[PDB]
Amino acid sequence: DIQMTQSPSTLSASVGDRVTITCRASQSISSWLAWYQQKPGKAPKLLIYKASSLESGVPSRFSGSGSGTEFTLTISSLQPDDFATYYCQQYNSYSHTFGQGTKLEIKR
Amino acid sequence: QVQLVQSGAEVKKPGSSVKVSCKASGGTFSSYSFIWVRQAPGQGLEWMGRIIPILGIANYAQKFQGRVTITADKSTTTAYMELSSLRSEDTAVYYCARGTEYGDYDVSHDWGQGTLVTVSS
Amino acid sequence: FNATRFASVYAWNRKRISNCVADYSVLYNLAPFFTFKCYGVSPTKLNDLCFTNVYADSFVIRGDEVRQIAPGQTGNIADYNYKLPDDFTGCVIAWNSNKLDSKVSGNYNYLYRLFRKSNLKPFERDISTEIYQAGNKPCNGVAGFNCYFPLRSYSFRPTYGVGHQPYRVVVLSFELLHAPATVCGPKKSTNLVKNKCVNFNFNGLKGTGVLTESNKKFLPFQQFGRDIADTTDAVRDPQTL
Amino acid sequence: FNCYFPLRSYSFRPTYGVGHQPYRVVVLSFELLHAPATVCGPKKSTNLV
Amino acid sequence: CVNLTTRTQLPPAYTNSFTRGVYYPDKVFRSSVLHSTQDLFLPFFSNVTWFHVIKRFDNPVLPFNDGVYFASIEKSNIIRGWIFGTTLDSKTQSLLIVNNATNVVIKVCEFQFCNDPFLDMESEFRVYSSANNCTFEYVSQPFLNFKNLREFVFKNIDGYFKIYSKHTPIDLPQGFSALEPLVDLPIGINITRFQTLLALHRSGWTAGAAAYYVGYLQPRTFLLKYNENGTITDAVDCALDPLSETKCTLKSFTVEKGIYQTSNFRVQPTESIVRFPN
Ligand SMILES: *[C@@H]1O[C@H](CO)[C@@H](O)[C@H](O)[C@H]1NC(C)=O
Ligand SMILES: *[C@@H]1O[C@H](CO)[C@@H](O)[C@H](O)[C@H]1NC(C)=O
Ligand SMILES: *[C@@H]1O[C@H](CO)[C@@H](O)[C@H](O)[C@H]1NC(C)=O
Ligand SMILES: *[C@@H]1O[C@H](CO)[C@@H](O)[C@H](O)[C@H]1NC(C)=O
Repeated sequence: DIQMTQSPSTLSASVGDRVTITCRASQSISSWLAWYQQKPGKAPKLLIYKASSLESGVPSRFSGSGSGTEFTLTISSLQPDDFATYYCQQYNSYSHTFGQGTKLEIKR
Repeated sequence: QVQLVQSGAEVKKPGSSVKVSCKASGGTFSSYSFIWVRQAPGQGLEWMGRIIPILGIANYAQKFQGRVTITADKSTTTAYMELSSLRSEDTAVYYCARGTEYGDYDVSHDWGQGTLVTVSS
Repeated sequence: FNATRFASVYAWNRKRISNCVADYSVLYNLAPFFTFKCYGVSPTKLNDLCFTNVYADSFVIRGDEVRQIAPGQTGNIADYNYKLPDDFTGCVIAWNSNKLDSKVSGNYNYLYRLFRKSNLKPFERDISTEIYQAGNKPCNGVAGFNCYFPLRSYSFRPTYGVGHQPYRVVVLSFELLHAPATVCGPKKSTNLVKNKCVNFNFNGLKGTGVLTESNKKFLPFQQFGRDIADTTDAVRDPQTL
Repeated sequence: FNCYFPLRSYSFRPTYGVGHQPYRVVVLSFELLHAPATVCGPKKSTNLV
Repeated sequence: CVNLTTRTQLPPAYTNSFTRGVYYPDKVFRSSVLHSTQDLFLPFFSNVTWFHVIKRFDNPVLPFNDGVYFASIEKSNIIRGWIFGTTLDSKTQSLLIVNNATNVVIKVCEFQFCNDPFLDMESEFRVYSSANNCTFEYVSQPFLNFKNLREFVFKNIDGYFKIYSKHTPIDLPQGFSALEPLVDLPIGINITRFQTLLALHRSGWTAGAAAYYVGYLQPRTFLLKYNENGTITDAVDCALDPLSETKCTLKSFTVEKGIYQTSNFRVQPTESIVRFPN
């Protein structure tokens, strides 16, 4: 099995800010990885598949960049609807693992 | 485009098996594949199984042999999972997700609302 | 050529190309060793003549089957998925893409038709998925005996040999019609020189002479200048006006 | 990059089409001139009249 | 699509072309040279058809022939564009030119044109219902007491569409004016008919006073006099009058006293017959 983790576990961001989330696997998984956003209480929606492709309807502001064993998702201009839980999933080889869950919050 | 509807929340004793349904409506059904993914309250995501009914390939998680089986019905255009040997730690919500041939099977383009399955005494 | 995913061989894409300038030399940088078979036209002289439209068809096939994409070829992909006309002109470019279209578990998103009632007329698409009744008993849509699902999947894996690894194939088709040609390649250029007897070319105009600064004032659309004796004496530089 | 080997191979196969099957070519070049012809075709000599 | 039945049927008017309809044949610059060229032109002092718009609603479908000379006396931009095609339906390819307040749109698709297409602030474009196969698009700068006299020449030669244009401030005025090249397009289709496009100011809608004229071109030989600045200043038709033919033959605008040989005449055959054995 591929054991994979994302950094940081919790990140505090603000509206209009540019932030990044990194996601690294144990070994090479080629470019098979997908990203998902989860508002607490509802089902996740996919944003990026193949670590580069932008889904139809997903805003183009979200950016994915990665080759293998390291991937990054970057937000240039953040909006209050971007505070959610971000999840990676690799689909190279069977037993598809997931991410821990990164929470994006405002500064109190 | 495609609406995904799951079953309701179910409460059952751990000594039994649970069957959960998932209906997808929209477009051609023969080009779709179904994955079942878990969501526990105290931690994140874990995938169990992926099914391609038109090509008939089943692939379950390494820690789920002999406990869950997922099948698809063409006439009703639905998917079903049956899980046996319910354990106390197996109380959580289930999401039925769908992948498309145009794109990738492993990725899940659409997601269901989920079913809260709980076990206790 | 750099798209993330190509369509399946049976449902092969069709792309039209017109009103553009193409530099095919870059196509030599795809792979260290790759097939570049061209029919009816020399590859090194594709930057000189030009056509009215270009047709691009891209998909992915098993490696050892690559020889089936040619005029007059026979087999399974040749007659059930993609057939080329015998009187075909253009090029076919196939290169290995094992690093991009291989899954350790195994890719299943690439499908090819296996059973068909008849052969395929060249440049024809068949996306039908209705069950094939091999025998005489009408199964009416069940994959039992003598009833097989026509589409099968290439279980691509990186551990496979070179004879079964996926290969990306792109076919370019050219043709000539009465409509004016528009898809022509680059024409290059050279720095200007003045006050010296030189041989020059200006937009297909040959000549020999001395270029000097001109006091004549052309109209905005005027290109050439002719004297009393009906000879060229004034020219306009295409790059800098 | 941008450094190509200039020689390629004619991967001839019996299953190719007519347009790619090998063809043997022999070019005969002459230099017809008033110099003493050392190569002459089959003809017959005749007595001098 | 909206059907209009408020038309007032009147016969088309006719007027005299005078000496209008001369354009630069090519890209070559010449100064102080009298040059004779054979090409498609509009004959001098010929019939030219006249249409009014005011409740005059004149939108007939005119034949294209080998070329069209289109003149318009107007102010405040009533005319908006043109339509070209063979069947004016999605069965065959169709060409659309429009010039709204934003910019100029050139498009080539299988349009399903409305029976009475037009424009109706004006943002109501009832011109077509669908565009299935689009093969060419182009966008460029806008072309724009009656104060506007707008002149256009449309030609279709071996797959190329040539449009020449001219704009002047002021029946047809008496004068001479060379038409400059404007647009060349590699459309590569067949055109046998065309239709004009107007804009209606909603008030329902009121059409202002405007007029336009349509003439047809055919091949002939002209003599053109370039000034020292390369601008055509005068032209002579070589097939209008015997004096004109003499001027063309001598390649000068003035002929001295005498007798000159111009050409020869021969009566043409009237009909044809055939005789073959039993
Ligand atoms: C052509 O390119 C040169 C340099 O790139 C530039 O200086 C010049 O303005 C250009 N002219 C046109 C007509 O594009
Ligand atoms: C224009 O046409 C009318 C009738 O159609 C004719 O009487 C008139 O002579 C024509 N114009 C000229 C200049 O011949
Ligand atoms: C228009 O031209 C095409 C070829 O350019 C020809 O096939 C067609 O018959 C023409 N249409 C008419 C009405 O003559
Ligand atoms: C030609 O142009 C010059 C200056 O550009 C001007 O002085 C002269 O009057 C022009 N000639 C004519 C006939 O307009």
